[PDB]
Amino acid sequence: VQLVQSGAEVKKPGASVKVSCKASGYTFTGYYMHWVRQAPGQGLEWMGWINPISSGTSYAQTFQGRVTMTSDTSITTAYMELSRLRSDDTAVYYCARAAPFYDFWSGYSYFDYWGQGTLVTV
Amino acid sequence: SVITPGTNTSNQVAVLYQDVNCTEVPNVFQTRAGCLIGAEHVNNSYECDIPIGAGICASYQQSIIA
Amino acid sequence: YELTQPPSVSTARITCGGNNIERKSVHWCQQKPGQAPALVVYDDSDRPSGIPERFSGSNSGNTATLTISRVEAGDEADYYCQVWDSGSDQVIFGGGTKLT
Amino acid sequence: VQLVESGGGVVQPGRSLRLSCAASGFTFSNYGMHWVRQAPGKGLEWVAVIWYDGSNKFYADSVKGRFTISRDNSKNSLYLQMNSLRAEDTAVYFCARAFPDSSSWSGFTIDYWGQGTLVTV
Amino acid sequence: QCVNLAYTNSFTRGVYYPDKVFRSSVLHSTQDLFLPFFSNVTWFHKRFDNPVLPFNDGVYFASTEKSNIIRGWIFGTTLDSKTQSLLIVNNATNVVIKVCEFQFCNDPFLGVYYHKNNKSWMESEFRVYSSANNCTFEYVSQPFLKNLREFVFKNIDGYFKIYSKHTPINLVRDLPQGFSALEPLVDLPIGINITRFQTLLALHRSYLTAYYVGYLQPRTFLLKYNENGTITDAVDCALDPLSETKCTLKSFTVEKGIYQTSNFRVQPTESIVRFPNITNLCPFGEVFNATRFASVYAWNRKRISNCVADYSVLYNSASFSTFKCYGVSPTKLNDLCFTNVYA
Amino acid sequence: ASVYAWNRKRISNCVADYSVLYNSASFSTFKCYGVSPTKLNDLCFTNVYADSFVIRGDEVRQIAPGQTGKIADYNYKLPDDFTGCVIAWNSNNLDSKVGGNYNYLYRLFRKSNLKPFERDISTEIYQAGSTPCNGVEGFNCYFPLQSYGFQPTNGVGYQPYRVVVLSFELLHAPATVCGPKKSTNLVKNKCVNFNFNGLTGTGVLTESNKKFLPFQQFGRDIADTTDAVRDPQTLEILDITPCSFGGV
Ligand SMILES: *[C@@H]1O[C@H](CO[C@@H]2O[C@@H](C)[C@@H](O)[C@@H](O)[C@@H]2O)[C@@H](O[C@@H]2O[C@H](CO)[C@@H](O[C@@H]3O[C@H](CO)[C@@H](O)[C@H](O)[C@@H]3O)[C@H](O)[C@H]2NC(C)=O)[C@H](O)[C@H]1NC(C)=O
Ligand SMILES: *[C@@H]1O[C@H](CO)[C@@H](O)[C@H](O)[C@H]1NC(C)=O
Ligand SMILES: *[C@@H]1O[C@H](CO)[C@@H](O)[C@H](O)[C@H]1NC(C)=O
Ligand SMILES: *[C@@H]1O[C@H](CO)[C@@H](O)[C@H](O)[C@H]1NC(C)=O
Ligand SMILES: *[C@@H]1O[C@H](CO)[C@@H](O)[C@H](O)[C@H]1NC(C)=O
Ligand SMILES: *[C@@H]1O[C@H](CO)[C@@H](O)[C@H](O)[C@H]1NC(C)=O
Ligand SMILES: *[C@@H]1O[C@H](CO)[C@@H](O)[C@H](O)[C@H]1NC(C)=O
Ligand SMILES: *[C@@H]1O[C@H](CO)[C@@H](O)[C@H](O)[C@H]1NC(C)=O
Ligand SMILES: *[C@@H]1O[C@H](CO)[C@@H](O)[C@H](O)[C@H]1NC(C)=O
Ligand SMILES: *[C@@H]1O[C@H](CO)[C@@H](O)[C@H](O)[C@H]1NC(C)=O
Ligand SMILES: *[C@@H]1O[C@H](CO)[C@@H](O)[C@H](O)[C@H]1NC(C)=O
Ligand SMILES: *[C@@H]1O[C@H](CO)[C@@H](O)[C@H](O)[C@H]1NC(C)=O
Repeated sequence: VQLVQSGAEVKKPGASVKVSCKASGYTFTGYYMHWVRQAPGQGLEWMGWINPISSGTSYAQTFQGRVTMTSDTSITTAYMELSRLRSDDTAVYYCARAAPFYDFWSGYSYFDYWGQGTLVTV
Repeated sequence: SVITPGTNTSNQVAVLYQDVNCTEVPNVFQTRAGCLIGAEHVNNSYECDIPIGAGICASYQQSIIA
Repeated sequence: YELTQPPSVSTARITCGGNNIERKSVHWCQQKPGQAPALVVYDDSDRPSGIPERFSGSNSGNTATLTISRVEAGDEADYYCQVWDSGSDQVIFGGGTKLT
Repeated sequence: VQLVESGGGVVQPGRSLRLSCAASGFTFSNYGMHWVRQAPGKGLEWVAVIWYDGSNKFYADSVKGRFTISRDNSKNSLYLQMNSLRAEDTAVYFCARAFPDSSSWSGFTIDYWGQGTLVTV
Repeated sequence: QCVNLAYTNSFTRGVYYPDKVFRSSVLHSTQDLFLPFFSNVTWFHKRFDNPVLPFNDGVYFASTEKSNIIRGWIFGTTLDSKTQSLLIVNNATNVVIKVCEFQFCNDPFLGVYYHKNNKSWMESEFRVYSSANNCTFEYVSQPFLKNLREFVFKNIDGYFKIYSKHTPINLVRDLPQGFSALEPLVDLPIGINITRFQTLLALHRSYLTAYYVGYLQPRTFLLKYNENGTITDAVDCALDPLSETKCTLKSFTVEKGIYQTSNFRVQPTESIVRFPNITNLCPFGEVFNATRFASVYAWNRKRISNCVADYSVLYNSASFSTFKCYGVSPTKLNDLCFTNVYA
Repeated sequence: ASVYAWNRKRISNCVADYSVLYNSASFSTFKCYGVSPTKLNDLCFTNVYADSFVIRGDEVRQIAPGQTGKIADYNYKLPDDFTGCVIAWNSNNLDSKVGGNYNYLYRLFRKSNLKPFERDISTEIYQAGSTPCNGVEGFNCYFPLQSYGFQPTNGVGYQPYRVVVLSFELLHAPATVCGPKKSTNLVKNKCVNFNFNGLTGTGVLTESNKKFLPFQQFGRDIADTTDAVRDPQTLEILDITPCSFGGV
């Protein structure tokens, strides 16, 4: 299982950033793709997830209304677009894999695979 | 069971609900054979025509009587 | 569906072409300068009351004609060809033919 | 049989205008009605027809979705509501009394025309 | 384009040849969808009213006219472009039967007029639908529309089956008495979902300036075939106790006597469910999500008792590759009680 | 098609040569139910349905009568009285792409099992718990479909297989699909074997005087056995009697 994210981005306040995450080594649609933010000197914050099979999403209240998650199964890639960027959106953004909610053994409760973080500076 | 004169005579019938109470089924005559509906019970005794049971017979006399 | 008729005609005969126009009823109205149009011929060759017997017409094949015999100076008007298009529920007008 | 148009005038593109026509001399409720427009220097172009009971409204392709034809039998009057007018809609608008077309189930030709009212956009 | 626009006795009508087998001089008992004898048939007719009716399990349709007003029918569900619908239309030379994603008008019809008032030349405006996309079936054959015209419409086993009969009658306000069997007209290999239908009428313009509908039911009929294999009579076995007797005796005549024809049985009106009033769930998860499993030679046995067992949680799980039940159905487990469960 | 949205092709009014399929080396599965694969060319059917879809190798066994599992239960169900043939072959060279083919879907969750030949292509969110989902997936609210994600490097059980199911319709109706079996001359007034459009038997054929209606293909006596047939080529009505016999 590999998760490969796009390179670092530098944006201005009010701009939007779209971070990609290319998945391989597993059935793409069999897992949820989560995004987790890590601001410098801070801990990990969950942003939301997308379910590639349905393109269904759920967002953390913190980012709801600013973050849009999409995916394209033909290239097994997930995307996270964070709009109206603020200076405090400077962070390393990770994509992470977790089981879907129908997983019997609660594999959805945790993130078993992470990509290399993508740094976005605002 | 359906009690009838031949269709060569009449299309009237009477129906016997065998060993059934006339209060359970739905000229209503309760006999030991069951509940006989559609036949008019009379006191006049005749030779047996169509046997019902327990001494009761029915005949076509027009309407079906017991 | 569209009608085709000449810009002007100098017995005057005004032609109105179309695709198998024979199957459609052709009606004609006359518009004098500064005035509203008025019905002259309907259902190919029938006239409404008030229209002189000079006005006649026909409808055959791919063309219809309004024929005006004994043409008068009072007939110097724009004559329009129209049909009902049952395929689109529209009234279709031609360009209009001016008499001189 | 007479028809009188009113409600014309001058408007700018994007704005609306309502026209009306008063009918008299005949039983309005027994006839369908047409609107026809004539741009300066051009021939007649059909706009819309409405059935005598107001149940069926048909429009020319060029006005469909913008213009609404309606009638009020109680007031013996015909209306045309023109929304989102464009420069191309400049024309004299006429109301007219419909006449049955023998080559169609419910088709119409035009019998009586009003004098018309000028609309400039 | 689209243009905006009582009960009678069925007697013994609505009987048709149930199959394509020749029989003669015989009484044959058959179970099929028939119009019940002496049933309530709805009678349909300035104003216009031509409503969409339910199809239910099948339809009996009849009309009496010399004006050929009834031209066809629409069958389907939504009767719009969302689903496949069946359109049957008859004209002077042919009948056209199509199945398409039709977008039907609220008041579909054929507008009849005389072409330029030529009474020897009739024409019609086809105003039934605005679109007919993605047609899956098309069939064209000979047209079948005082003169009483009867039809039976069945939608079953992948076929839309039409039966018909055309006879003269001496009444207008009702259906005739007597018996006449309808013969199969066409079996259409369509296989679509039909819940509603409506009649297509031919309307002269001057009309705006009747037919009967019954429903078929699963009934047992005794059909009498004559020497020429024609059905000449029938008994609706559930009509009354006499008809029941006739069917029991396989005869259209009954001798004087008493006959056992059926059984009387009071039916239950409620369902009473009484289970132990416990709420604690059975510890199945503790078996399935154990950190360690035993070796098969030394397998573990967990005894489960005195609890509520929801097996649909396990069965409806996507996480199991094998789920095989023996001596019991996996979908009936939640309705069963056991003295014990071993895991 | 995806197995959840399988395709149904209706076959009629034609000559069906099934030995071309059966004698092919290209199929891995060819299982017939209610009929022998070597007798198919001698049979006539009123209709033949060809249902086609893709499933993974391990699931091919579910395409049979009396089977259970996600495919048998939620996608493609065969009846226990199924008459027909299930034909499958490995399509790894067609239906698998590097990185995964996510075009082929199957239904993973459903409120109840499908009826035979029922086709469910809805995508309504599945309620696993007691709380209404309101169209929003999440905890105890699942998207009912899932992809196979076929890849060329998968083990055989996870490779795509193309499945064609031929259901044979045998109704008391005119047969429209018959094998390549050639016809012979019609012989009457003799004791012969016969086969009329799939209807076999032994007896003596004679001209009938029975008043068959245009739609009737054969007749039966009071014993409910065939005693007359309509010849499928001449439309002649023939009476059938048994060949003379008796006790000795
Ligand atoms: C191993 O499994 C047990 C049992 O859980 C049952 O089986 C699981 C596979 C799932 O199907 C569960 O949904 C099912 O109940 C787990 O213990 C149980 O965990 C659940 C989920 O957290 C608990 O339910 C919650 O209980 C709290 C009250 O404490 C409520 O407020 C919540 O709304 C919810 O109902 C359940 O009570 C708990 N039962 C017991 C006896 O502990 C166990 O955690 C699991 N272990 C692992 C590693 O997965
Ligand atoms: C039936 O009734 C007729 C008179 O209508 C009678 O002649 C005949 O003998 C009767 N047959 C039987 C079996 O009762
Ligand atoms: C029928 O039921 C009534 C009570 O409703 C009872 O009085 C009567 O004796 C019963 N008759 C028979 C024959 O059971
Ligand atoms: C039969 O006699 C009884 C008296 O025992 C009486 O009540 C009943 O009404 C009589 N029935 C008839 C038909 O006369
Ligand atoms: C028919 O009625 C509907 C609803 O009022 C209307 O939208 C539609 O335009 C009408 N059809 C015609 C031709 O006017
Ligand atoms: C249907 O007709 C029958 C037979 O005359 C009658 O009993 C019944 O009341 C009628 N139903 C309605 C709704 O009129
Ligand atoms: C037919 O369509 C209706 C919707 O109009 C639906 O409720 C019904 O379940 C469908 N029946 C079948 C067999 O598809
Ligand atoms: C009847 O329908 C068929 C098929 O659409 C067409 O070919 C035929 O010309 C039609 N006949 C008439 C009189 O419209
Ligand atoms: C009426 O139509 C028929 C058939 O096309 C034609 O032969 C006849 O000449 C027509 N008559 C008139 C007056 O148009
Ligand atoms: C007809 O089928 C095509 C696919 O073959 C589809 O794209 C189109 O939308 C369908 N037409 C309608 C009205 O849905
Ligand atoms: C049966 O057909 C014959 C002709 O062979 C005819 O004479 C007889 O009347 C028919 N039977 C009936 C009931 O019509
Ligand atoms: C073919 O069969 C048809 C009946 O289906 C028959 O009418 C036709 O004459 C036959 N042709 C030959 C060459 O046998």
